[PDB]
Amino acid sequence: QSVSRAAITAAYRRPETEAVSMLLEQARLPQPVAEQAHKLAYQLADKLRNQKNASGRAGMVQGLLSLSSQEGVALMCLAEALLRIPDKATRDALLIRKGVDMAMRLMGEQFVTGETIAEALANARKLEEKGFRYSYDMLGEAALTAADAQAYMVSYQQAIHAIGKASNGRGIYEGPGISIKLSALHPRYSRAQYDRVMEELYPRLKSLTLLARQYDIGINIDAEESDRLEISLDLLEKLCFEPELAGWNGIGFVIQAYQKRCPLVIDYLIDLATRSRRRLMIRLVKGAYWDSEIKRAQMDGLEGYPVYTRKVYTDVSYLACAKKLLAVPNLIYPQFATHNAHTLAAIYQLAGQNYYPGQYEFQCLHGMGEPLYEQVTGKVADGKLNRPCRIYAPVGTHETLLAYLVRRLLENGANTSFVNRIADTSLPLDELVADPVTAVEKLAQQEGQTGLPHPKIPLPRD
Ligand SMILES: Cc1cc2nc3c(=O)[nH]c(=O)nc-3n(C[C@H](O)[C@H](O)[C@H](O)COP(=O)(O)OP(=O)(O)OC[C@H]3O[C@@H](n4cnc5c(N)ncnc54)[C@H](O)[C@@H]3O)c2cc1C
Repeated sequence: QSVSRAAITAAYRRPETEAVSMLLEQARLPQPVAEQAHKLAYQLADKLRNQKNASGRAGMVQGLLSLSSQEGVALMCLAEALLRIPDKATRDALLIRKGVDMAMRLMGEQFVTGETIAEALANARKLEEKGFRYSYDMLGEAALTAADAQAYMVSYQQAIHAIGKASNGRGIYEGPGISIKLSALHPRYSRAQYDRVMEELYPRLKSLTLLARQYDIGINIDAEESDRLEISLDLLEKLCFEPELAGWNGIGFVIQAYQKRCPLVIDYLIDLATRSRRRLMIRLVKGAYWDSEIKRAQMDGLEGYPVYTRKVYTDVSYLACAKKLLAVPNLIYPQFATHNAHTLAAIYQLAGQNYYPGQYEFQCLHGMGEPLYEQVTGKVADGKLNRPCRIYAPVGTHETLLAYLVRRLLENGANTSFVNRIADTSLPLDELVADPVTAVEKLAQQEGQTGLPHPKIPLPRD
């Protein structure tokens, strides 16, 4: 393997104390930057939470209470009835499968942009008028048969034609793009071998990428489970050297900060952009498959996890990786995917003075990020930050929704998730937007060393 490929492999399941200790001084915000990130994060999270005055209203409720909850309700029901007395004088003087299917569809609706690419493309004008951008995700993954993969191929091809016509020359930055999953383009990808992936999957990836280039829209390769990282790099490496793609910078690639390999993957990507003479569109995410990654490692009984076991470590990893990406704007267009107010504010500060549109963009999932990003994308005059956000827009029917929805349920329902915590009016804003580096050092001082694994998540062999 090349030097940078070797380093990736060696870091696969690096001990957490060692990986976190390494990332820490790379992720640490210089003092004035930390202060500004904190102030901005606090302000974003304050507006997000208290837009319709949720905390003030909760603090009138508690302030009334000397009664019980359900009691105070009884009173309000009465006070409401009294306020419906028109005249104040009078007032004063006085099966299992189908249950799961329905619940999925009902909870999943909010995360879906449209049933078909045409409906999706139509629902996007409203936010596009405001400076938002889109990346369309034709739902459907883990193709089991040759036929399934073929259908996904056809669906992607048709989406590119529709998106590309809608883009009408706006280009890879200002115009919409598409996101694809490699698992959709090859039967039984989860266990597919190198030779068959190259022989069958690659011609599909190349074909779609060339079509995306013809319309000049971005084409992003989503990141999936950790044991597919390697083959996805081999596929990316070959793609970047196609003569037909020379001089074109619309190839996009996701990297997952929850993996120990992430910074090493960045070193590889930097070298690849250099050798293949292009700017790569790189989406930095934390990661969508954490629960399954943990479970898989525990069943396979290997020496360690390929992901961090404490959420704060992933946050620290994201910040370190963000700095690495921002240091090479000639080689990488970073796309910072997050719904976390601190993370956003930190990136905003880390990106430095003198923003220009092609420096970087934020990204968010449809149904999750719009309220936060409504403070971000737009004009300074309107009280926004004037930073563009690209909305990830799932497209498809109920038959294609299950796996995506489950990942959204895990993301939204986890007590460690920012989106879950901000919805807790009890949890103070300062804790919500607490600096992850400082949080890691707190743990270290309490525990006896830096980057210990989650106490409840022993090594697979233990
Ligand atoms: C536009 C967009 C595209 C994305 N594309 C992909 C993709 O192609 N592939 C992919 O894997 N993910 C992808 N993601 C990420 C995933 O879908 C989540 O949205 C993202 O991880 C949430 O991060 P955060 O900064 O919003 O939230 P936060 O609440 O800040 O962070 C939550 C994340 O922390 C991580 N985490 C949770 N618990 C632990 C723990 N105990 N130990 C270590 N880490 C933990 C998980 O990654 C979790 O998602 C994408 C996200 C966005 C917004």
